[PDB]
Amino acid sequence: SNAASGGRALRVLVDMDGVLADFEGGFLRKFRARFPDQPFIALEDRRGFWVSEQYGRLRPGLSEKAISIWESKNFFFELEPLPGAVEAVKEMASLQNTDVFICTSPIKMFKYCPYEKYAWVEKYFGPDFLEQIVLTRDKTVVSADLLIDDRPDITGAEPTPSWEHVLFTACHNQHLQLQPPRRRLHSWADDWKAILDSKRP
Amino acid sequence: SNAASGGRALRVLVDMDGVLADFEGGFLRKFRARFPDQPFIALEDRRGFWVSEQYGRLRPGLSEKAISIWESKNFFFELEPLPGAVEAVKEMASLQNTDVFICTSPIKMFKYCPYEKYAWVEKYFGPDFLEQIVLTRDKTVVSADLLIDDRPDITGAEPTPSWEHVLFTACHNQHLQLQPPRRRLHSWADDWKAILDSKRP
Ligand SMILES: Cc1cn([C@H]2C[C@H]3O[C@](c4ccc(I)cc4)(P(=O)(O)O)OC[C@H]3O2)c(=O)[nH]c1=O
Ligand SMILES: Cc1cn([C@H]2C[C@H]3O[C@](c4ccc(I)cc4)(P(=O)(O)O)OC[C@H]3O2)c(=O)[nH]c1=O
Ligand SMILES: [Mg+2]
Ligand SMILES: [Mg+2]
Repeated sequence: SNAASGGRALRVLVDMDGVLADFEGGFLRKFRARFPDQPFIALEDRRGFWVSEQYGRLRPGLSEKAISIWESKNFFFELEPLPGAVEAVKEMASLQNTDVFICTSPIKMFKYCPYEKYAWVEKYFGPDFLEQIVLTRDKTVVSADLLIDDRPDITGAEPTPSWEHVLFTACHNQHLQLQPPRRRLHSWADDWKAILDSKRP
Repeated sequence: SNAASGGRALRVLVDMDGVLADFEGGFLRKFRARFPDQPFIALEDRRGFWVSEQYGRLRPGLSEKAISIWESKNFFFELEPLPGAVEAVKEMASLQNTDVFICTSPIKMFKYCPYEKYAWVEKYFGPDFLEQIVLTRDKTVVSADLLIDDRPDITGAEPTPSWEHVLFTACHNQHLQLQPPRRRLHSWADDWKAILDSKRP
């Protein structure tokens, strides 16, 4: 909830794909369904952030097939929420002196993706939560105290972002050793409130 | 253009509606076309930021008719660029040590608007410029040196935004007296480079 007028609430940016919405599991399900005769990558075997790069190493042409999954209508809209994500963000947004924004990057093909990201937020958090969405390719220009995001290295135009990046565990980053003092949130079952409280005055 | 790796480019947020895209003129044209039997507000007579509030004072029910214009498919997409806007932003983006983002707020009804804002940017600035778009209801959480925006009072979750707000003149704000030392850009013919240079070290 917002701080009193003029006051300064803790500000938390919560990523969408891989944090709120199960991009990797959705991707694999639809890839298997659409391309049953191709090899796939089990979630346990995912390595590197970019799904299509691993698929391309698997077999010539599989990268383009992978891309066609997320370019398709209803791919973003039909992603399942991660366990605990909706409940946690609803709780988080209800906390005193706490402003939560959902901060997400749309893909390059923009016909469906931005629209469906709005629709997905509406479906799970309600119409009033649409006020909290920020779409950007560059999260470094968004100022906050915390950014909870599955992408290990987040860089952009601002060489010194204001947020602390808390790495949200995902199949593709779960084996990564991080530079101290970088922190992880394992899942939404993990103690996200402690992380927030550690940033409060 | 981006600063050298690690370096810090001047960062300019450029608003879309009323700065790049002629929302007010588009609105009036389509309102007149759709509702030829209703009274309208000449651009010279626009007062207050919110178009629908003035229309509602004009006649009971006109507010809802006004809203239906911008909720319609192709309203955002078919807006004409303001004179000089495309040329200026292209020049601006080519300047050394200068990062330009188009920062826009989508309307509440999200079926068309975000999509069409991406499409409009693609149409006028090209596909690579899509990397520069930030969609947000709250521009105070976007960090930059400058925000060129027609809306007179821009507030939100960050009580002390990092940008200087330069008011871009529009039919609805052209008579407003501003608090010193607040600055205006009259139009894209006006000397926007001087404004930028005044923020450079
Ligand atoms: C968010 C995300 C996206 N992707 C896919 C989606 C598509 O997203 C992108 C992408 C998405 C956002 C950014 I910033 C940069 C690149 P595309 O360039 O827009 O198509 O990168 C190539 C593709 O990789 C992934 O494989 N894993 C992810 O976690
Ligand atoms: C950008 C802009 C929007 N509007 C119209 C558009 C629609 O935009 C909104 C609007 C848009 C952005 C914000 I932040 C807050 C409100 P809507 O609540 O999304 O429908 O406000 C009511 C309407 O007013 C205007 O009348 N003038 C403007 O310059
Ligand atoms: Mg992510
Ligand atoms: Mg505007």
